[PDB]
Amino acid sequence: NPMRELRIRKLCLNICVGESGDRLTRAAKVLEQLTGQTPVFSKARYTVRSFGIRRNEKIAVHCTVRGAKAEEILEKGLKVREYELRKNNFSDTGNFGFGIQEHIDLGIKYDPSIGIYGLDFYVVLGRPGFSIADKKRKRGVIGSKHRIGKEEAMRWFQQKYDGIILP
RNA sequence: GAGUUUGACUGGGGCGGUACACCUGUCAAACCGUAACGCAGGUGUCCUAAGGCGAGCUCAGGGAGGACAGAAACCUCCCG
Ligand SMILES: [Mg+2]
Ligand SMILES: [Mg+2]
Ligand SMILES: [Mg+2]
Repeated sequence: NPMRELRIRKLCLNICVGESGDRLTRAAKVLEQLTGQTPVFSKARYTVRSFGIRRNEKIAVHCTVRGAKAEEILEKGLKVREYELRKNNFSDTGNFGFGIQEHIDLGIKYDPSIGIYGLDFYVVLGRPGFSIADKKRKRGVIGSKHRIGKEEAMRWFQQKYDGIILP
């Protein structure tokens, strides 16, 4: 039945910078040029002396795309990765992700003002009906025979993009 | 030189301690109450919100994941 078709719920991009300041506000404009929307700064939960991060200090930026624009950014991300992901990239909960080492390959032209940054592409899959565990009125679990496994996630990647999955 | 004062509790007194005004657990023996210089601790503060109300949200931790990134940075899902 068509009520089991795997789809892209959201594409969550993450640029975790080591420190704040001008170095962080440059990465915010990178996600704005790619996702076309204002990013969200993530403050540090705790303080780490070795990492050089203080509590409640913005160190990262993240976005999330839902509609056809999420498939656009994923296609540009999978093109840089040559449409091949390792078998361990797929989580047992049905999701997967990969890392991009430089945003210049995604379609953003390099400029001397802002530096080069690496993103963190993570795709959250789902079936039509996965919203029952997120709504407030009459919330319910998804179900055993309806949640996506690791096998269906890898098979979906080998069919929509015909990607290669290395052992 | 004159007058007066130089606390109390206290296994004598002094020294020490404050059991001297208060709070929690226990002692305490299933109502309450109940002693010892019994036991283990706290108090002379702090807060324009850490008061009041409404709304949304869910925590600790763990599993699986995801460029740098690692036993600990951030993103995601699941259990909780
Ligand atoms: Mg006399
Ligand atoms: Mg006496
Ligand atoms: Mg009693």
